Amino acid sequence: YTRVVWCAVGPEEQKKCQQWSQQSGQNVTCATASTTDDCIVLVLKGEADALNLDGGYIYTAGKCGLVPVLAENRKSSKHSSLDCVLRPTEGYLAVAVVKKANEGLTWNSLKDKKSCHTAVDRTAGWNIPMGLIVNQTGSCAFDEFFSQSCAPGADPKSRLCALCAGDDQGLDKCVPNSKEKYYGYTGAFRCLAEDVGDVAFVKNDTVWENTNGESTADWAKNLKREDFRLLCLDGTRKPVTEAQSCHLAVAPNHAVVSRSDRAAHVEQVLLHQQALFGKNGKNCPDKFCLFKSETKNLLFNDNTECLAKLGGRPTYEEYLGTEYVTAIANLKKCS
Amino acid sequence: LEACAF
Ligand SMILES: *[C@@H]1O[C@H](CO)[C@@H](O[C@@H]2O[C@H](CO)[C@@H](O)[C@H](O)[C@H]2NC(C)=O)[C@H](O)[C@H]1NC(C)=O
Ligand SMILES: *[C@@H]1O[C@H](CO)[C@@H](O[C@@H]2O[C@H](CO)[C@@H](O)[C@H](O)[C@H]2NC(C)=O)[C@H](O)[C@H]1NC(C)=O
Ligand SMILES: *[C@@H]1O[C@H](CO)[C@@H](O[C@@H]2O[C@H](CO)[C@@H](O)[C@H](O)[C@H]2NC(C)=O)[C@H](O)[C@H]1NC(C)=O
Ligand SMILES: Cc1ccc(-c2cc(C(F)(F)F)nn2-c2ccc(S(N)(=O)=O)cc2)cc1
Ligand SMILES: [Fe+3]
Ligand SMILES: [Zn+2]
Ligand SMILES: [Zn+2]
Repeated sequence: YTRVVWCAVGPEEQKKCQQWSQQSGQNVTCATASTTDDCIVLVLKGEADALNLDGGYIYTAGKCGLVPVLAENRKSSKHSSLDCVLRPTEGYLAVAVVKKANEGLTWNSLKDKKSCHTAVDRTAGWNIPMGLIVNQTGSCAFDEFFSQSCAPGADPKSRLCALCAGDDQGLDKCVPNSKEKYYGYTGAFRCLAEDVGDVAFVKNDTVWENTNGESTADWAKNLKREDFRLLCLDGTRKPVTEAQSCHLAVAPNHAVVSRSDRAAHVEQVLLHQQALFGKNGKNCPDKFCLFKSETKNLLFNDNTECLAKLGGRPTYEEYLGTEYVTAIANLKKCS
Repeated sequence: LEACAF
């Protein structure tokens, strides 16, 4: 046993991590950086041990030698006696979401429209839709496809950041952390909800979790699921209840990564921390809930039931799967 | 394909 130093991305995660640190009696402590890429460099330097990453960022971390440790597991759809920690993960569905009232927008008419992305380099927000678009258009000029976008982590003066809003004060426009109003799954879906954009690239669960009273958050509390449609790759639009037949890809769940030399320790500490603070952990809700943050998905997604053990001690390529890896590789050829 | 980005 040593202490595990977690890396928080931006100040809202830093505050949650400090609460966790306090509750864990400094079994976990906190390092903080402004972007996920900077947290990954902190882990490579050995100045932090671990953080939880979207698959696109697991690709970056894994090219640098970091390894997957445990994966987010949300509620299974299909029955299982299996304990959450031992259950195989079922990826999530990457979708393209639009307003029902924006009639006649389909997959085939996205050129020159306004788009909302979780962040450059993330799976559902970026790698899957821009990979598909580069391929279908035969051009690497994916920075000129949409007329304007919010794609946190792109050049703040470029059209890919034209729609980003920055923080409370309008500072930090387009930074890829939760201070940007339109960052991440919930930020990109808010960008669509507010009709800042015409299309949001998020995951199926985002739409459900921020509609029909599922969020009380001020911009979401009044949104109705029937006012949204999914874009299918065949050019059709479906209701958001049809994501199993109308998605862009199945994504590998977000997962914790660490240096190889610290993975075993990180895994043990985390399994013990979720026993205390995870979904009905000994001390959640009374002292601290590791997987809650009032819908902001800070450190972990709010829909996480547990962090689950991986089968086969996978390398990052085995975890992401060979198809997704080659999709990312192909897209990164553009820049 | 190649080296670490950093
Ligand atoms: C902080 O970490 C320590 C180290 O593992 C924990 O102390 C252990 O508690 C277990 C029960 O879970 C005891 O059987 C052992 O005596 C302790 N282990 C060691 C190595 O001394 C402690 O429970 C942790 N606390 C929190 C709040 O995270
Ligand atoms: C899309 O996401 C939603 C939200 O996660 C899924 O709906 C959940 O499904 C589980 C069982 O499968 C239920 O126990 C939850 O109550 C549902 N949540 C909500 C807010 O309704 C939905 O199944 C996903 N759709 C697909 C095709 O995967
Ligand atoms: C974009 O197109 C490339 C080129 O076809 C796709 O890459 C191929 O993917 C298949 C299936 O995984 C492999 O068998 C081929 O070897 C890959 N080709 C190359 C040149 O590597 C890629 O999957 C497509 N991107 C998306 C997001 O669908
Ligand atoms: C229900 C479900 C769950 C995950 C996936 C999936 C998709 C992908 C990809 F390639 F499409 F990205 N990988 N990938 C995946 C592959 C291997 C592992 S591993 N090595 O840990 O067993 C973990 C995840 C698919 C369906
Ligand atoms: Fe993701
Ligand atoms: Zn599919
Ligand atoms: Zn293997």
